[PDB]
Amino acid sequence: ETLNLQIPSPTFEGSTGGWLRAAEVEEKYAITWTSPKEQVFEMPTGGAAIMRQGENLLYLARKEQCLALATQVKNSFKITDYKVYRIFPSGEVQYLHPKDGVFPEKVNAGRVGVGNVSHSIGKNLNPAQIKFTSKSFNG
Amino acid sequence: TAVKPSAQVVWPIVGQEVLNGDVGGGFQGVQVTSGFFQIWRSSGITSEVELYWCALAGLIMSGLMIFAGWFHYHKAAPKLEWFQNAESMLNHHLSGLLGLGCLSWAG
Amino acid sequence: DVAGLTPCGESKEFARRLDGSVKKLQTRLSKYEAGTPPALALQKQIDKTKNRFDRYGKAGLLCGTDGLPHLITDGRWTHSGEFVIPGLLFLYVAGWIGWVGRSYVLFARTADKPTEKEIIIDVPVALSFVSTGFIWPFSAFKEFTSGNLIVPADEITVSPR
Amino acid sequence: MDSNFLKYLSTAPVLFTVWLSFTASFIIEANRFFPDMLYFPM
Amino acid sequence: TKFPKFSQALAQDPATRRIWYGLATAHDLESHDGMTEENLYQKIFASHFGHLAVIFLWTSGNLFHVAWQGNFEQWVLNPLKVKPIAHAIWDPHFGQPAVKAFTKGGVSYPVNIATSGVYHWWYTIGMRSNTDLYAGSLFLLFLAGVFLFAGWLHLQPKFRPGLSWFKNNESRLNHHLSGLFGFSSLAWSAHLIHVAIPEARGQHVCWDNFTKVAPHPAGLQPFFTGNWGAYAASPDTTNHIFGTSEGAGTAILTFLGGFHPQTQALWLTDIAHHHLAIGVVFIFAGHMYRTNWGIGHSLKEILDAHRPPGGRLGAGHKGIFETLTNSLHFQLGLALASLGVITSLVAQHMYALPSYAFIAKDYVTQSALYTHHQYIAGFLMVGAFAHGAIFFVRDYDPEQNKNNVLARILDHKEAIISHLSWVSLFLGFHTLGIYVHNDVVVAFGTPEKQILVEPVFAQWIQASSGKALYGFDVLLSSTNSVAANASSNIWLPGWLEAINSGKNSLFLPIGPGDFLIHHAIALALHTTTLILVKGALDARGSKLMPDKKDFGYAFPCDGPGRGGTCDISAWDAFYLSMFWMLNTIGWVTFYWHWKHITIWQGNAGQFNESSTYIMGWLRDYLWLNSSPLINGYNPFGMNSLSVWSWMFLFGHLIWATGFMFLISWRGYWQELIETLVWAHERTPLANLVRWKDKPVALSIVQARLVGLIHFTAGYIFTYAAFVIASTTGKFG
Amino acid sequence: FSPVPSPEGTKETYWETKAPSSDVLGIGAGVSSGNFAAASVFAALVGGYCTGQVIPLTVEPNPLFLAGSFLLPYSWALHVAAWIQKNNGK
Amino acid sequence: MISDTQIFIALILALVSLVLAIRLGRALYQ
Amino acid sequence: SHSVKVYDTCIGCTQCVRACPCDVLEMVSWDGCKAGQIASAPRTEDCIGCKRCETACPTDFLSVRVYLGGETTRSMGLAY
Ligand code: CLA
Ligand code: CLA
Ligand code: CLA
Ligand code: CLA
Ligand code: CLA
Ligand SMILES: CC1=CCCC(C)(C)[C@H]1/C=C/C(C)=C/C=C/C(C)=C/C=C/C=C(C)/C=C/C=C(C)/C=C/C1=C(C)CCCC1(C)C
Ligand SMILES: CC1=CCCC(C)(C)[C@H]1/C=C/C(C)=C/C=C/C(C)=C/C=C/C=C(C)/C=C/C=C(C)/C=C/C1=C(C)CCCC1(C)C
Ligand SMILES: CC1=C(C/C=C(\C)CCC[C@H](C)CCC[C@H](C)CCCC(C)C)C(=O)c2ccccc2C1=O
Repeated sequence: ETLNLQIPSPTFEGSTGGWLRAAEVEEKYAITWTSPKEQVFEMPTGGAAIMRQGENLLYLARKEQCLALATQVKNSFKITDYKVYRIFPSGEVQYLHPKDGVFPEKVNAGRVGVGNVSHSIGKNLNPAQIKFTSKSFNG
Repeated sequence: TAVKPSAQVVWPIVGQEVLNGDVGGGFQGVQVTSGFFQIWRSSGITSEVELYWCALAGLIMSGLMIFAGWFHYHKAAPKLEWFQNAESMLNHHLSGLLGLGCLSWAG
Repeated sequence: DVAGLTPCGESKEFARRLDGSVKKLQTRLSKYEAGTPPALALQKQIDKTKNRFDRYGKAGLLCGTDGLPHLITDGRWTHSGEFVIPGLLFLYVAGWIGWVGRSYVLFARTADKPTEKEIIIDVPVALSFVSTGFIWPFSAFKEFTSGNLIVPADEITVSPR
Repeated sequence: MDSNFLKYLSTAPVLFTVWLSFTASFIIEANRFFPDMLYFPM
Repeated sequence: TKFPKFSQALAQDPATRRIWYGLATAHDLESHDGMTEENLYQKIFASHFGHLAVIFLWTSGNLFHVAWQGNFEQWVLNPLKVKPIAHAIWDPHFGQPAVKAFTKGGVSYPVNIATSGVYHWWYTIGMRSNTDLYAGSLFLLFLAGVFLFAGWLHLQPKFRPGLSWFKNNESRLNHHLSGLFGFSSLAWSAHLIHVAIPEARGQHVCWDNFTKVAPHPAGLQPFFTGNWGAYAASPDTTNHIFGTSEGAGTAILTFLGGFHPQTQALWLTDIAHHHLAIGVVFIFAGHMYRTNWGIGHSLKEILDAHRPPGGRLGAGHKGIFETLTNSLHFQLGLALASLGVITSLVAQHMYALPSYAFIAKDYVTQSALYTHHQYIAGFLMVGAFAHGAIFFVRDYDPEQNKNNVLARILDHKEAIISHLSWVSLFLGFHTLGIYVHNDVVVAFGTPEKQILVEPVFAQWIQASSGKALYGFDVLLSSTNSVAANASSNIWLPGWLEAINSGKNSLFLPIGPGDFLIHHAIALALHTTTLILVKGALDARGSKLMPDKKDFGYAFPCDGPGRGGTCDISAWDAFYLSMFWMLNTIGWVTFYWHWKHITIWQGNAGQFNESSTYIMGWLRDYLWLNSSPLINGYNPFGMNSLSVWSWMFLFGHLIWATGFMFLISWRGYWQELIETLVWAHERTPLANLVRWKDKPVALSIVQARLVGLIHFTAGYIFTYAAFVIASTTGKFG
Repeated sequence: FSPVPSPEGTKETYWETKAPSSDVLGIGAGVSSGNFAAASVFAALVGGYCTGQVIPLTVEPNPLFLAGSFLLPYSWALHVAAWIQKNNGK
Repeated sequence: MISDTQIFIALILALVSLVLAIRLGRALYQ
Repeated sequence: SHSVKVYDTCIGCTQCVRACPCDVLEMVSWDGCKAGQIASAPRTEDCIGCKRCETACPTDFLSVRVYLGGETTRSMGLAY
């Protein structure tokens, strides 16, 4: 499961669009995927890179940058083998996506619903009713 | 040096004929600033008769271009390999368009 | 007269307006020979200017201290030709345009494609409607009293508040 | 006359351009023959 | 990480947005974390004492700087020739020509001439020397401290009032009507009778001699006899020289009407009798409400009983009592709407009926005072509608207001908003249409084809007050009328003298140019009302955001979906109406100033002919009067209008900089800032220095506020520079 | 949001009937409709008479005619109270 | 005219107001 | 962070979940709609507030509602 740090990185010549000091002091994101070919893709941060046949590994500053690449890698290269990690400067590597092995748009058992409100959106409480009260506006 | 060029005359409708100012030469009209008079004298026009022939020459060309746009879209449309001839187009637009354009105008 | 105004026919400032307007044209005419097209153009403008000033003086308009006509619009009948009658003429045309436009939008709702009738207008039917507008005050009031102009409040979409 | 060409002339921009040109045109003509009407003559 | 101590959501933002948003939310105590209703009213109570002290410190400084650096004593001797001094200038950026150019006022040092009118106000109410100007400054310094201490004291645990005190509507209304309004109007009547009127007649009356100097020779004996009319006997003669004993009367309470003939201001005895009468009326008003002794009205009972039996208002005002008491925004909106109307009455009645001696011959002061208070009025009027929008979003409960006047407003809000939309368009199409007609017709050499409507309705109102200029011969203008005969023994003779002299601004003559601008002002009042009413009535919800009340008052948008939702919040209608408020006060103050500068020259006919088309406003008002202002410095020198000439350009600069925040939006700027963040980290010797707060582009709402402030500030500085320098440069 | 206080003796005055309850009349809740109606006409006549006697106002107006002139608007409130009491059966 | 001693009286009383303004502001700040 | 809510009008079309650029949303099992599934917001700390989910939602008023709140490094979309 854990990120194998030794996975080779796509051939890239560098850009100014990569990550800055906040990645090495706050958090960094990584994406791995399997490629059947040695083909050119577009980096979210700049120009074009070449993914090596087999396993690739990137580091990006934002979670959205890893998923924007994942969207492109699945829409033009039909790679669905992508795993996104969060990396803290303490060395802790946090697996992110897909969170339970199944993509979010597919249902899975053992997923608990967060944020679900039992009524429709028009049935919320008026702000005056919950003024100087801790009660939440969602009923 | 005395007459002010004017090639636009307004109709008298709602008092707007005040725009036909005294531009000179026994004439009333809107003073024009596009520099056509200076072009025509540089061309050697020297009469209104020749300006009518230029006007017809523009109309005949105007009809021929709208025919060609219709013809080359509806009757005889070139293929993509025709448009993708950058060496040929540059050779003709340097030699033929710009080069024979200047040479003929020099003549 | 009304509101301390003077009838334009006896205003001295109106008289100087007419004279100054003609002196301005006559000095432009002083730079042209008699039968020229610029002379005829300016001689026709001096005739038009004098005619307008003559008509305004004899019309019952009231001039100010500035020698320009002023309009009285309080409702008095001696001055109804300045706002009330032009206004009555306007509202007849405006209600005509409104009645005719309303009649066509109701027709187009009963069409095979209602929104195609509004970008491609059925011109014979739309001309049938434009001719109907001449009796819009009677047609629209009967429409109102027969319960077909105003829709009740409970068939109209409103915001939640 | 072609029905598709008449359906083209019935399009909103053509009718809008024609009607308001016709409308503008009889205001222009009315002010040619009857100019300087500041008031309804009465 | 701790500046917004009242907001944990902002104090945990790692960006520069935390500093901006913490400053902009500081006074919105209702939104601060852990705010109870007890503490909300107690902080507002103390910060009202703190605001009061700021007003007293501002007033003491104006008194002190005039006593210290002014020429008040010289001005008092010769008030039409001396130009009043505000304060002195010490600016080390000045050249020696600038120091000489500002050394006017009869002094040896650079000074700023005053446009506030405080010299005319302090002279009229009694002040004569620098030493009582300074004594007044000392009293206000003391009062500011007393109210600073009172603010601190009522935050102490034993002196913090309860919510039951803060919501005693009947006791507060009784005291504010009879004591704060009424008794102090009576006390101001006392000041005029005992000090201002005697010193207008040469006799000094101060704390040293007031208890041994009778205001009237008879003296508090006619009052205790019912012989009250013995106090109107022998008013000031028309030969009276204000400040001296010559021509002076002995009356203290008169209803003469009109102006003192030499000061061109209202009689001081009319003003004292005004404040005595108003004070009595207000004290009686302050006995209306029941407090502790069983007489009076319950405010709740009056509101509940006013439901018309025909049912056209629904449940009427049932439940309005609780709605108004519990909502401070509802209270603020009523106060600001009411205050906004008054500061507009102040602007209108102070130019037509001036109370201060020799003011209205100070054309700069008269112009600045009008402009100042109409701009204050427009801000107050916007704020009332903004806080009415804040009320509906935050404080309005539809279930405690079932079928009220308030709920029934929201039930036909589309009827209200569409009828404002029609009346705005109705006014706009034809007001602009006539002006464009007039411009085109005048441009073609035919000004007699202009549409010139005589404003007969207003001229008839002028004639109803006695104006004998339009031959209407109605009411007061009519010689034998019941109206004219009734007032003949009191103010009619003095008022007819004042209104039928063409030497003041009482009911100024009007024509077609005044008709057209009033309908433009009507267009701008209905259009500003439209944006604000639409903001208030759509605040809770609309069809785009039916749940708009869940998001607050000020939120950027709901995103690009559903067609796009930029400027959808109720705050954004405040934002949009601010442009229309600035436009309307522009149209009002442009009209006031052009009509007055042409009259003050003796050339009222220049306004009469040129105001009916827009090129007359452009060339004969803006372009013609610009020349003294833009020549305040040039390559040939400078004069004392150099500061207004610089403020003029300064105002155009701030106004245009606001366009950058209003036209260009966030995404462009955030992407630039990311290239600047990169460059700093990559530049040697500079990446040794690090930001504590990550630099970010301003927020969507913040940029609207920043652009609005720059737009508004540029608007004010430009017009103030123009209205003051053009009037100063012309003196007419 | 917190209890809004009202003076002691506050009662409910909301009405949807033909006329309000006599409680809206305060201290005059027990006066008969005939007594308001006769007071209404009396206050109107005396108030109008006193008003009429001082229409050309002088620097010496009779203070009783001034005070008596306040009966005219007071009569308006009197006939409203007369209509309220008549429709409550008083 | 105003003496310098009179200006110094004003500076004393405005200083007293500055001290009271700080205390009111600290109370409002909590 | 931002607050993202799903109301019981969700028809389970999964479109919000597919449109989300930051994997905030996922599908959980349900029985209140024909699709047998409802949107869920388990990872709102990663919500940047783009409101692409709200655009994707086809119910008359949005079943998914984003409420912009406190800003963080994640929700401000800062790569620095
Ligand atoms: C000598 C050859 C020649 C000449 C003169 C031109 C001229 C032109 N081409 Mg080009 N073209 C050529 C060969 C040539 N083409 C070839 C070989 C190809 C294939 C690779 C193309 C492909 C091509 C494309 C794809 C396009 C053009 C376009 C144009 C027009 C450019 C706009 C402009 O300046 O017109 C204004 C200038 C003028 C002088 C107007 C002149 C009109 C006529 C046609 C010019 C020639 C008249 C005749 C030869 C002169 C007789 C002289 C006689 C009295 C003695 C211009 C008319 C563009 C265009 O506008 O399409 C219409 C365009 O999109 N051409
Ligand atoms: C003939 C059709 C028609 C009719 C009966 C109405 C009727 C009305 N509209 Mg208008 N409206 C129309 C077309 C029409 N509208 C169009 C085309 C637009 C787009 C510009 C608008 C924009 C509009 C606004 C913005 C407002 C109204 C308002 C109103 C109301 C008051 C009258 C008014 O302010 O007029 C104003 C009319 C206009 C501003 C534009 C009218 C433009 C032309 C002259 C009308 C269209 C002619 C049309 C092509 C007919 C062709 C018929 C043919 C096919 C047979 C009333 C409900 C107001 C309202 O709600 O107040 C209560 C309001 O604020 N309307
Ligand atoms: C007679 C007793 C009395 C008096 C004098 C006051 C006085 C005041 N109270 Mg009140 N208050 C009272 C009893 C009293 N209170 C009681 C009994 C209660 C409890 C039930 C309260 C509860 C209470 C609260 C809760 C608050 C006040 C506040 C205030 C201050 C209002 C702001 C201000 O300065 O407006 C001054 C207003 C006027 C002088 C009159 C308004 C004038 C109008 C707008 C127009 C005047 C035009 C005129 C021409 C002016 C010319 C100016 C000149 C330059 C020419 C004011 C000092 C507020 C405050 O600021 O706290 C410090 C506040 O928050 N009071
Ligand atoms: C000169 C500048 C200007 C002008 C003319 C307008 C005009 C208008 N604004 Mg806008 N506005 C402006 C600046 C301006 N605004 C600015 C700077 C702001 C701040 C962002 C706003 C913010 C604003 C808001 C928020 C609102 C308005 C509203 C209005 C309307 C109010 C006046 C009215 O109802 O009838 C006046 C009508 C007119 C002036 C229309 C003119 C008639 C035209 C020109 C006819 C000409 C036809 C011609 C043949 C076209 C030729 C085209 C050619 C290609 C052939 C009107 C459409 C309100 C509105 O729409 O309510 C209904 C409203 O809610 N405005
Ligand atoms: C909604 C439109 C509207 C609005 C907001 C105003 C607002 C104003 N007018 Mg204007 N006015 C209007 C329409 C309007 N007027 C029209 C249509 C006329 C007739 C030409 C006038 C004639 C007029 C005069 C003569 C004067 C004013 C003045 C004023 C000001 C003072 C109040 C007053 O007299 O009300 C006037 C209110 C009305 C006339 C009521 C109009 C209400 C209806 C719905 C408007 C439409 C009527 C319709 C078009 C006519 C019916 C058909 C008829 C031709 C048969 C104020 C700025 C006075 C002022 O201070 O100027 C300096 C002044 O002396 N107005
Ligand atoms: C905006 C704001 C924020 C928070 C809320 C708030 C509090 C309500 C509000 C208020 C703000 C307010 C009300 C701010 C008020 C600010 C004020 C009144 C500041 C006054 C400063 C005066 C000084 C420093 C004079 C000092 C004179 C001296 C030292 C002379 C001394 C001497 C001389 C020479 C001669 C005598 C002897 C000695 C002693 C030697
Ligand atoms: C948005 C919002 C949401 C809900 C809450 C909210 C805060 C309440 C609200 C805000 C609402 C706001 C901001 C409302 C603003 C409301 C305003 C500004 C109302 C202005 C009222 C003026 C009147 C009635 C003048 C009457 C003059 C008269 C009768 C003169 C008469 C005359 C006399 C005596 C003398 C001359 C002769 C004549 C002419 C005969
Ligand atoms: C120029 C511009 C910027 C860039 C401006 C930024 C990032 C602010 C930089 C301002 C500097 C750092 C401080 C300015 C100092 C002020 C003159 C004084 C403020 C301090 C007082 C309030 C106390 C935006 O971020 C933006 C965002 C959304 C729409 C429009 C715009 C926009 O137009």
